[PDB]
Amino acid sequence: QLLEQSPQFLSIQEGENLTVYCNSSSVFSSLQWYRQEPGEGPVLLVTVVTGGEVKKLKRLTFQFGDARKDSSLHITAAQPGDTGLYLCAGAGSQGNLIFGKGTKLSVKPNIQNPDPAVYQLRDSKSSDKSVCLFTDFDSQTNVSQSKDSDVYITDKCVLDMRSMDFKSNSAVAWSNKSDFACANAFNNSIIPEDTFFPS
Amino acid sequence: DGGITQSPKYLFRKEGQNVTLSCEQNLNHDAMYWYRQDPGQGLRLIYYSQIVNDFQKGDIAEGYSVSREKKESFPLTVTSAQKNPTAFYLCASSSRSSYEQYFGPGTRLTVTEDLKNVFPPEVAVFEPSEAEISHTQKATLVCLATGFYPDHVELSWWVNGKEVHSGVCTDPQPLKEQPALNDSRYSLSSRLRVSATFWQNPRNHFRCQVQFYGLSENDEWTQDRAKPVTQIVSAEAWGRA
Amino acid sequence: EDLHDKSELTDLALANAYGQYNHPFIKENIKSDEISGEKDLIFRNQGDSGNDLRVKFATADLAQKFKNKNVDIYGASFYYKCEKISENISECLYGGTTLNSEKLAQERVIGANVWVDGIQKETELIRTNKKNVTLQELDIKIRKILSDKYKIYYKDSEISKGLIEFDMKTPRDYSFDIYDLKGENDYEIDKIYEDNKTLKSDDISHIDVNLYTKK
Ligand code: NA
Repeated sequence: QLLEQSPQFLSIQEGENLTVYCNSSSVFSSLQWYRQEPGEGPVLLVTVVTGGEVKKLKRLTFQFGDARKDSSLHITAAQPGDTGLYLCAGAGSQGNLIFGKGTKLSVKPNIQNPDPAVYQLRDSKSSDKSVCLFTDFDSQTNVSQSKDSDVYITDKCVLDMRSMDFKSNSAVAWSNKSDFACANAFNNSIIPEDTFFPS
Repeated sequence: DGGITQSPKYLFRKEGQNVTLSCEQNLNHDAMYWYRQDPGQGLRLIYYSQIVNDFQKGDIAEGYSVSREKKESFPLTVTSAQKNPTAFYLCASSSRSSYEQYFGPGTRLTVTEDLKNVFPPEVAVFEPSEAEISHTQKATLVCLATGFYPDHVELSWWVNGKEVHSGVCTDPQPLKEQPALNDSRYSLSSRLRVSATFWQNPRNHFRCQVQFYGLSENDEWTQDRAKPVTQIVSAEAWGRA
Repeated sequence: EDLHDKSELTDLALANAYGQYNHPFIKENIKSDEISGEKDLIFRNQGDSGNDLRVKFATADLAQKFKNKNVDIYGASFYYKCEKISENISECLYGGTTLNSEKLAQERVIGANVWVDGIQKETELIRTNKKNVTLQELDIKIRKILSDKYKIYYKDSEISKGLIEFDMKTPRDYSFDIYDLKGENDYEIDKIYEDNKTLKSDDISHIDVNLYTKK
């Protein structure tokens, strides 16, 4: 008994629509969708119980196939908070649920006024020791990891400065490699040509 | 109305030591389920129980055992015989078997062969760049938690004695310092962004705090370095005008 | 006589029967002043989740009889092949329609004797506060009990044959072979109820259910 989900991974821009799909060769009396955040419990979104059922919960639209063999989840006007693992699950034959492997959704925030830059920050203590912060890039920029296992690079992270209505991306890189510098830290990435490298 | 819970959030054990996970439910459900979730394979069903005092094997039952004395609980025991016990453990219940399931919050279990592989986090706070300030009139601090194991940490920012959330992003995922090692140690970064003028006040105090979950009294240490027990590691910075 | 066997049904027909008898549409005190295609009554935004509800009847007469009345609905609802009326999603059922005013103070209780393989089991009970009740409502209520307790619409349960008989005080009795589905889809399965067959609730003596394993 098998439940296939596509796409397995989806990255899209805030504001776009998307459709995720769950299908089987098996018939199901019911089908559930869940949304899970990393290291947390999956949250039940819907149960559909009748072939051809359509259910709408705000921006989410769920549909059970006419032959009870598939379902889809359609999100309109995607928001960054929609980011998560979307799992479909079907009523199994032995008092169980049959789970798809999920669609891992990432919704990228619109950045209004990007100002990409790489800055150096120094330790409070050492210091001596430092990090490089690639920051203020728009969401068209991806941050790649290094093939050098002594160079550490985090993924991009969006912070939200509430009182200023201001969102920014950033990623941090660091290394003990002596010849590691802010100028070359983000060499694995395709960064904007007009990226500010100070002094 | 009611819910379903699990405890505790994190569990650490030496290889070969049996442990039991708790799952409790006052939803009036008959059926309860145990899953593990591993990055390549999503949710895999360990054991389940359609009704009180009845249980049966999931797809990966080897090395696990359960019991169902009571309607409201379904404890999962992980035995020495398991082999890859390290995983995220999820329990769920449904009104009746095969109906829609409601999940507990999950439990992280890490098991290692050698207690010597356990390290607390090293924490440092890096100060905002003068170039950033002048270019943007904003100021980003970065906190780095390095060389920890197990990957069971919780990071928080405190400004003037209270925890902030605005202008904070923490990596959803800790970074493996050696992707090839099995007992590889971990790192985690976080950012706190404030206006230039708020950073430029020497009255403002900034603290990054990492709650680490490591060894308990039960576990004994003879190694030369300090005992890596459950502990809070902090680093600090004051504003600069 | 020869009853139909569960093994004759496709997995779909079976899931569909499960779905129909577990999720009926139930609603009291609604009214339609709109006829679609001679036979159907339309209740806009009255269905589940604010869907449009189309109630299908066997004849113009039936549709006309309930046009503009305060009705109660209890019927098997489906989606596939439910003809839309507007742009909204349409939800369908056949029959299931009685007058809202015709009520009793307390629920009438109807006993349903059950046998499995000729062995008497626990007597079940179904209830209604309607002076006049559709046969469909009582049938759904019985089948819901049999689904819950005996798993009649689960493929791998041991029940293979079943007959529900309404032992009437009046001279005509009624019965349902639970595996004699008229097709595999909802719109086919539920069409047996399009006559809107309605009984005086006190005219029923009791219900006899006989189920059989194979084996
Ligand atoms: Na229905």
